[PDB]
Amino acid sequence: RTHSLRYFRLGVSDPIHGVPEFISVGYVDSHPITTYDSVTRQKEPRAPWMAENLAPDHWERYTQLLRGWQQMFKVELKRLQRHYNHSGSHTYQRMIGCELLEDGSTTGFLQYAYDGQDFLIFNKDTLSWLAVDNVAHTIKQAWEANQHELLYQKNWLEEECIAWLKRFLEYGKDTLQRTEPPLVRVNRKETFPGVTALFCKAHGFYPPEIYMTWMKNGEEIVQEIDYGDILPSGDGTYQAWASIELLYSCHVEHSGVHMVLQV
Amino acid sequence: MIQRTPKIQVYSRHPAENGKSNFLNCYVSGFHPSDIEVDLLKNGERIEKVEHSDLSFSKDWSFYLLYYTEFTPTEKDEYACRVNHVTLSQPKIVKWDRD
Amino acid sequence: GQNIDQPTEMTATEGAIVQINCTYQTSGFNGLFWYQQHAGEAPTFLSYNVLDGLEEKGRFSSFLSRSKGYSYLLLKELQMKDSASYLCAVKDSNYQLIWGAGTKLIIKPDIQNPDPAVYQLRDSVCLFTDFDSQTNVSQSKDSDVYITDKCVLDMRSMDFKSNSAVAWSDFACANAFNNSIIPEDTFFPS
Amino acid sequence: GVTQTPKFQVLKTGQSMTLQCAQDMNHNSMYWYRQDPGMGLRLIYYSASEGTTDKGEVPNGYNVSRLNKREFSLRLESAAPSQTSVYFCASSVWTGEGSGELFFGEGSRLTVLEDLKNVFPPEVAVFEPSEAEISHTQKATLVCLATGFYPDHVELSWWVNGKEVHSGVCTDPQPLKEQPALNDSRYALSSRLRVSATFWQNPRNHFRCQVQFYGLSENDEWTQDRAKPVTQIVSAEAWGRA
Repeated sequence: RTHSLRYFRLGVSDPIHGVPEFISVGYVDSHPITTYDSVTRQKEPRAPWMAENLAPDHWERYTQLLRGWQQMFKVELKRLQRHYNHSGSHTYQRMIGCELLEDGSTTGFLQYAYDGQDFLIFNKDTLSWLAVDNVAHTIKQAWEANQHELLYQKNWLEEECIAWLKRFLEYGKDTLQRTEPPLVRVNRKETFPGVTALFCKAHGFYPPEIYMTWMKNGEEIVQEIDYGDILPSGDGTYQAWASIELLYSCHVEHSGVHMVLQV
Repeated sequence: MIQRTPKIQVYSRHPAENGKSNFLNCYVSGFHPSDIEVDLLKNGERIEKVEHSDLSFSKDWSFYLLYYTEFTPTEKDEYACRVNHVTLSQPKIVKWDRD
Repeated sequence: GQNIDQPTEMTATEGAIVQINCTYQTSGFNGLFWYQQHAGEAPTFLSYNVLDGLEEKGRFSSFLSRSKGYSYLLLKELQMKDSASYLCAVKDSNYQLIWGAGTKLIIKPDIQNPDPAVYQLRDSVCLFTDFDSQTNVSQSKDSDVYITDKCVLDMRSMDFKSNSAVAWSDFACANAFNNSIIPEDTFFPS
Repeated sequence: GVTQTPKFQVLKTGQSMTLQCAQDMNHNSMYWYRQDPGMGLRLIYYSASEGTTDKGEVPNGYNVSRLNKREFSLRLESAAPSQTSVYFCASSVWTGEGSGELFFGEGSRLTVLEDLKNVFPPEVAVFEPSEAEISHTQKATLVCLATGFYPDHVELSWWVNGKEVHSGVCTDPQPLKEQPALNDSRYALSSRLRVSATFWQNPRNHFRCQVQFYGLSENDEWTQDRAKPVTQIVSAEAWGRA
């Protein structure tokens, strides 16, 4: 199955009474694994399989690094705000991570956003940064002048990140590698006079990745299909739906199992 | 700067049945910036025993959160999710459509 | 990580080439550094490698093989000024540096015209000088007899280099360097 | 880039000491290392940025203060002989997360002793070139000896007609032990200055071997009969001979 590891860094300038000036959170797939903020000033586990498998020196070491990265983010956001002639509260975001695909091939990404919009995107294949505007271009030139740092980031995304992900996947295998098949049903109802709505609803499934579609006489629909978001049910499982207006069948694919519900 | 108002979805953990214990969820997502206020309401009044996830990060730079409470739905009790964010002039009360 | 290994010492000839190896066994890899440290001085950055290949900076090149877990620092056209310790350091998974114990590099000068001799100097001291760089100077067995290691001096203007070892303390210049395999044709004045 | 003090220090066991380190490179991370023979640099304490510090591998007997972004001081609360070492302060642009190298201070040599009674300045003596060497090679080697000193805190330099020379000079990189079996052996250091027979034959030419010794400070207590073995210069000289 496809898995991913990613670490986010969020900086907010001039924050309100309760908003932290810096937050860092780690994820393995959709699961939070780590947290840090400018209020606690401590890196902490956010999954019991993280807490149990990483010794206290891991949290002590990363607490120090994150205190440093928080300071660096404060300065970077001051510099960015000066480049744009911005005042007031602005945000800076970083996302680094990797994916280990089902076929054994990998992906890696390192991106920055300013005020929640794409700002700088690293291309680990040409060792270059893609800049959205002249301000991002100024930063891009400085980063691109440091060849060793580009090579280090490529090595991190391609080797270290994947090794961390495989380690974490083993720690939380009972959660991340389990499968809870969906409970699926088709509901029929006359809505507006002469308009019959068909809802194919799924719930209780894990992983959240599901494929749902409506077919007509075995062939794909050309009519409008409405899709529900894949939502957390709060118990570790997910729910989703697909609807059409009316031989119809709902097709559901989840973790290598296909299901058909003929109306 | 582009600000994004929260998407607010109110739904039960399991398919709802009056008289049967369940969980009421309020998923608040796709918002930017991060400061947000979320409350769950029973007949317009704030529920005290409410669980919530930590602020979470999407790859599109927006944020998301899940608020939930154990509840037993009935034909008379009306539930809602009340959310405040910088994009809203007033808090938005989003009613549960009763599944 | 856990271990970084590099040789304690290496000796090579002036004008030749030397390769200093560094092997590492770590829990993660985020780069390998080489530092030069002249005797009694601070270490100074020489090179960094994190992906496979060889990078060159003047007469110095640094190689890395991530799969074999090793690096080498290669110095070409060796000069006397290259006599120093070379330190290998690896950054582990938690971005912490693990330091090798260092390699002391000794350069044997090219002695154009050897004239091995043991002289006596007055304020007494015994001076073994002008011998070829293949000669090794051993320490003394006697308690109150002191023998220094070989020293290379360079008379810049005259483009001349010479090896020497000083001995001091009954004591005679004739038997001062007896515990060492000295050239058979060493000039002993009277 | 990195300014470290002091270059040398003698301490008595139980004495307190503060090592200073400052950098004006706007670096974030600062480190204190100790360097001991036969082992790699060992981290004592470090500071990932302004506002935080943490233990390295060998923190016992030390503490640190990250006073501001520029300064990181290392303190020995109660000096112990085992803390006899070479101390290096270092800094990096960002945290350990990255490819950035370290910038090192010049190093601080600390010697911790139970008592200051074995501290001695060197006796310096110049040995004039052998007549045999002048007739055999047409070269003249002057030999200098700094002997009986303790601790090994010396810098030897040659001075010809009041000016310092580097050409034709070789000084032993490490002093040898005068009593190899004793734990507090005193030291000896030799150096050679080789000149042309004509330079040595000129009586106007003056050769001076200078040895700077780093010993006790003005504050240190001294009640012994012999002169206080303070930081001092000891020299021996020779004039050219026909």
